[PDB]
Amino acid sequence: KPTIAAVGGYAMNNGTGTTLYTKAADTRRSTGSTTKIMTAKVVLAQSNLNLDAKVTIQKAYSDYVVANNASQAHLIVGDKVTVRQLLYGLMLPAGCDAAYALADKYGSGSTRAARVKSFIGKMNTAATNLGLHNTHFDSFDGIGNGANYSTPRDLTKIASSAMKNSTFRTVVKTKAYTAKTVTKTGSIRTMDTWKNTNGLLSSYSGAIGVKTGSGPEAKYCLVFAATRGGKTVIGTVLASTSIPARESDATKIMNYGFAL
Repeated sequence: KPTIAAVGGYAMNNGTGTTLYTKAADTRRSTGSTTKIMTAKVVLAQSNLNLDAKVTIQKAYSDYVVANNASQAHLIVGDKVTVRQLLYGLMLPAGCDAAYALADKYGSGSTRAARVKSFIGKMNTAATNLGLHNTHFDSFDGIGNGANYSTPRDLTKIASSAMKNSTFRTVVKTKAYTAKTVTKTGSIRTMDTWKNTNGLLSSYSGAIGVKTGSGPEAKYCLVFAATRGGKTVIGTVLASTSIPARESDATKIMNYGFAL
């Protein structure tokens, strides 16, 4: 068994559900941005899901990332961005503005505030449907909250569930994506290229997911997945000490998991 800096860790064979590694796997901790995995999952499971549907970037999304010093996809106010593009903006450059956009889009309600509340409700309903007992969401992006938490095991189960969707799989294994959006005047804008924050995609052979996360309370987190020898290991590390540390943690856990 490898030693990891993360205070929370879990990994399983995604195909069989068999546990490969544990470290306070059922201890509740802050998720940081890894909560976005649930946002993606809820969006992709919407009955009225239309990946080509366009969303107008609201001033609110921009003001939000600023007010919360949140990571962003740099979506431009006024631009018309598709749900697909938003999913890439959400999962690759850790776009909290993209997360807000998706929550506003798929939440039910007559105001942004109402739809955001509704969307977070759908996230919690999703957790409940998965049979989770140690996860609660109070945000669509993991932005600060004692009421926003999960566990290495719960997050891994959420990720596994999300990975059942081919679109989610395609998005999370994408290293780079350049969104061509539609401006206020109708022209096509080539946004600056988005790079997946998940360094494993290039450093770990066979890596296929899933999503990074960070926060003042959550520290450095990472939900990871990889396939080697026809075996897929999926797991989560919570509260590692740094970005390099969380990547080594994940690399060690997967290596261990494939050697078991």
